[PDB]
This record gives sequence, structure tokens and C-alpha cells, in this order.
Amino acid sequence: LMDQPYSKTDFLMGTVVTLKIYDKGKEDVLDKGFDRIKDLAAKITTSDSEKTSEVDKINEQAGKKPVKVSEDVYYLIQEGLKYSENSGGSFDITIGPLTSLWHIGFSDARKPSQAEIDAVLPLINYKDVKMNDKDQTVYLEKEGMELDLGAIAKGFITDETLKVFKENKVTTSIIDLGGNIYVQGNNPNGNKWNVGIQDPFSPRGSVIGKLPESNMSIVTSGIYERYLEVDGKTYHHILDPKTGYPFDNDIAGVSIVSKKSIDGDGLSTATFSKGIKGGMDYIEQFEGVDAIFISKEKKVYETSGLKGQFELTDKDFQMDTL
Ligand SMILES: Nc1ncnc2c1ncn2[C@@H]1O[C@H](COP(=O)(O)OP(=O)(O)O)[C@@H](O)[C@H]1O
Ligand SMILES: [Mg+2]
Ligand SMILES: [Mg+2]
Repeated sequence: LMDQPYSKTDFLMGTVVTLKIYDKGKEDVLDKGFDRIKDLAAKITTSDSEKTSEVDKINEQAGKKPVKVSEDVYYLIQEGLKYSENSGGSFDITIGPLTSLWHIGFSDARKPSQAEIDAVLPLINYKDVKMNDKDQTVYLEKEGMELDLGAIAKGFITDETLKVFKENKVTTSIIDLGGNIYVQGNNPNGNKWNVGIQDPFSPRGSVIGKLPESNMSIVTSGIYERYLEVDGKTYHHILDPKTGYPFDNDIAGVSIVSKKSIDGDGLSTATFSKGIKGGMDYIEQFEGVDAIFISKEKKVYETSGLKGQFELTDKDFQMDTL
């Protein structure tokens, strides 16, 4: 193991992405990782006017005909439908018509009018996604429907990147896709990795504290990471598919700790829909999954798996308990 890792940085999917590998001799696995990330993102993205992705193709054939898709996309949509069901539809990968409408995080983001929202809500229904395992085809049942895999793409890509790493016998590494961290192995000095917990009020990278972790995903969401501002008001990018407006409750930010990064992303949105007290309860129903919640009043909560493990460093915040 090396003290200083092999490191590469890029800007993809609208975020800074960095990979670090500490195993001597494996510098070329960084390119294998970024290659994989780029291949997955090209299949998944809807927001490239120059290329038609598999997701784009599914969307343009809504109500028309099923679409042959690759194993990567078929798999990701299957998992998205499970998270959709498991969430009670507060998370729904068919939110596409609604997220296209606000298009938060792009220079043309806007607050649509209620009448425009009302027109797209009847299109949001994960149950209208028709999978065929035999054919490996995906069919949206009604015209107008749009898939949006945004809320699970970085988790899936992280896990797929780790698979690339393990295939090349990488043992110690850090994968950072902006709002997703995976830490593999331990620090070369033998300690667990000290994972920063994001300060939801400050730019990405600022932290309120550290959580020691090894071989774990940490996924972070917050009310200010991608948002729109108009008339002195803020609209973040995690939308209520039943309302058309961003979830409004006491959560400022949440970091979810799990074995798989996709479960991190997956569980993120149903957690936002439930608030602090309800989101902790939801997370307590999932074995091997925990969370640190940060409320709008700057108080910090741990689920049972994590109780007493977060090390708070920012005095503006305070540990609290239900
Ligand atoms: N309720 C929802 N269910 C499913 N997907 C959503 C929902 N709201 C927004 N999305 C899509 O998923 C993305 C949110 O992903 P998330 O992981 O929470 O943010 P980040 O990209 O900062 O990690 C949005 O940008 C949008 O494309
Ligand atoms: Mg997510
Ligand atoms: Mg994410």
C-alpha cells in the first residue's frame, strides 16, 4: 500500500468526480473506473442534446413499443421500480415529466405554473413501467411518460466502479461521485477512513464532523445541493411526485450509510418524504442501513446502527436524540 494514492479527477454528471487507489501498481485501474463511469452515464443521462441514450430511447417510445436495452439499464430500472414500490411512491422513477418541467440544476430551471404541474402528475406512476425479462425490453405504457433515473444513477455507478476495482484486485481506494462516497479497505495507517459528513447549509465539501467507516457507502442529500431561487425563495431538486413541489419538512440534510451505494441513493428520497423523526423510523426498518440526519434547526440525529459514532466538530450544530 502507498501513502499517497494514485488519483484522478473529472467533471461528470454535473459534479466533480475523483477516484483514489492506494494499491501500488494499479494506476491504470483509475482509467478503467472512469471509463466505466462514462459508459454508464451515457446510457442513463437524458440531458444530452447531442446523443440519444437508452433512457432517451425508452422515453421517446412511450405508449408506442417496447425498447431493447442493455443489461446495465435493464438492471437499474428493475431496482428503481423496487425502490419505487418500497417507498410508497414518494420515490418514482417515472417522475421524468415533472423533473423535466422544473429542470432544477440547469440554467433554464424555473418554477412551472400549477396548471403545468397538474398536467404532468397523472403521468407519474411506476406501475406503468412494463418489464419483459425474456426480451430484456422496457415499455412505458402511456404516451407522455418519462423515466428519470437520476436518484439512483450515482449509487449504481459507484457500485459498478467498485466492481471494476475489485476485478483488478484493488483493495484500498476511495470513490467520490460528489454526493456519493465509497471507502474500500482502511487507511494505510491501519485506521478506519474518516468520512466527512456534509454541512447541508454550506458548499459541497464543507463538513460538520467525521464518521469512521470501512468498506461502506455514504450517500448525502441536502436541501441546498441543487436548487432554484426566485422571489427570495428556494426550491430543491427532490420533488414530491404526488405534489409536484419539493418536499417541505424539517430535514436539512441526510447521509445514509450502507453496504451498497445504490441503496444509499435509493433510500434517500423516501427518507426526505418522511422528515427527521419519520425518516429515522423508515431507516430503522432496513437492516444494514443507517443514517445521520441534520435538521433545519442544526441538530444532529443518529440511527441505532450509528449511535455515538459520529464525531461532531462544528459548534453551530448540536447532537440531539428523539
Ligand atoms: N421523488 C423523486 N423520485 C425519484 N427521482 C427523483 C425524485 N425527485 C427528483 N428525482 C430525480 O433524481 C435526482 C435526485 O437525485 P439525488 O441523489 O437526491 O441528488 P444528487 O444528484 O445531488 O445526489 C433529481 O435531480 C431528479 O433527476
Ligand atoms: Mg438519490
Ligand atoms: Mg445521489
